[PDB]
Amino acid sequence: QVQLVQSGAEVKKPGASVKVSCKASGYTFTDYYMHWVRQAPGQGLEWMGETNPRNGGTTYNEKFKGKATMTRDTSTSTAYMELSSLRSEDTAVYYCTIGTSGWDYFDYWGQGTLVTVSSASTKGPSVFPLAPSSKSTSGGTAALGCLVKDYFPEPVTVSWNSGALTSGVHTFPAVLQSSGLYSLSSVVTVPSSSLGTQTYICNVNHKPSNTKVDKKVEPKSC
Amino acid sequence: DIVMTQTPLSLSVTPGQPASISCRSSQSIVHSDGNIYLEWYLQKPGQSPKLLIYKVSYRFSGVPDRFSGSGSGTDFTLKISRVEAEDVGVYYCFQASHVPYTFGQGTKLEIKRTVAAPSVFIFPPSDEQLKSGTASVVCLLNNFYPREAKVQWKVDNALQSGNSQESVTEQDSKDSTYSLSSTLTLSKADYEKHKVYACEVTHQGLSSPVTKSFNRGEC
Ligand SMILES: Cn1c(CNc2ccc(C(=N)N)cc2)nc2cc(C(=O)N(CCC(=O)O)c3ccccn3)ccc21
Repeated sequence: QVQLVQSGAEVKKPGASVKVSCKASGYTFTDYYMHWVRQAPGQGLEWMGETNPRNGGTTYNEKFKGKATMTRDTSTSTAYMELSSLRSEDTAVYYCTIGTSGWDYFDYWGQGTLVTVSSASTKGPSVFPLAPSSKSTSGGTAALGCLVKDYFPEPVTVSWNSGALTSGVHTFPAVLQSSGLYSLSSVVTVPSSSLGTQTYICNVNHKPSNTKVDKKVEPKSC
Repeated sequence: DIVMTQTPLSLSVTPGQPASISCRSSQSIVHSDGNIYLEWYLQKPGQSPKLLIYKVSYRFSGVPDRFSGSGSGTDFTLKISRVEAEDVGVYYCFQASHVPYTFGQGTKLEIKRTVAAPSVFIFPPSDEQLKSGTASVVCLLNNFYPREAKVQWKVDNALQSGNSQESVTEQDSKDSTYSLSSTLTLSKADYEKHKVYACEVTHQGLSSPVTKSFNRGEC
């Protein structure tokens, strides 16, 4: 039952600080060192450092000394990584990871936290239905979805029926609009036969604006 | 710092065929304890990396029999005996023999499956978005192969330019296909200037282009 659950996506202005967390469960927290890994487009995956949970002892990758500060709270089984003097270049996905077999491997990883550094205004998304109609059928199959428009920054996550519907779901990578806002669609194919008995709800989450939107996609009579 | 160099940058393999990726360390990677901590990870888009191989040749619990690792000195290799659809993603080698621990730049494995024509779907703007003063029309191309596809917007039979955006998915881990959305965005005023909204799709899988269309407002 080993799990590493990281804090949500964040958007910060340049010069500010951010403290990302990693809640560990299903094992004795003090048994394994906690590691932090950065994934930025271009620089790729980089190991940032390791924290000894017993004493809080830290070994940093020299590149991240001063920029990153690693700490832990053994009582809450939580590891923290604080980034200071944020700049545009600090925009990346940060992962926490452990190895449960000495120093042989990283077998468990957190889901990652996207930290975006920007002076632009945070904007929650507008969520529109992509209703199934005679125009969105393909021999017994109906396509439907949600259009998630005009948000900033990334990421938005989309689930269907509170995570109960995952088969045939395609949540497209976001596009950058000329306005500087993002847009994406999440679609799903289902049987056209049961549009009258099944309910399809997309759950759009936009953690940087603290927004959660549930949109029921109703079949269209066209 | 140890530099890990991967070759090739990209690989496209037919299911059932072998795959081989190389990893070169800038210097030797023997830990103070005498072991070589060389690992291989597979990362799928939007997911965390998943452990495959550790200490050069040891396969991790639950990892399929088809994966194997080999090497010594400064040259290491990951091998997949028979590639499967679930193997898509980016493979990274990693050394944890010398601080700072370092990753390779990644090798992208793409699956060379059979041709699959897209299923085409079209969505007029919602009544809620129209009320706001904007109209987005979405054309969906679902579960096709190869990735190359041409989508053209036609408004009252006139070819459109400069008002659409498209996004393509990653290759699916189960069926090795792609999906593509093409969104045509107009102000409510511009959308009301024309009646027929069409998206024309060209793909290797189709004998002739497929057009999906609708008449605005008329439902
Ligand atoms: C540097 N370091 C790491 C880094 N982890 C790591 C994981 C994976 C990888 C990798 N991906 N190759 C690379 C590095 N793990 C360590 C475990 C010990 C250790 O022996 N114990 C057990 C002590 C007892 O109970 O006797 C221990 C456990 C918790 C706190 C303190 N000490 C000492 C030193 C260690």
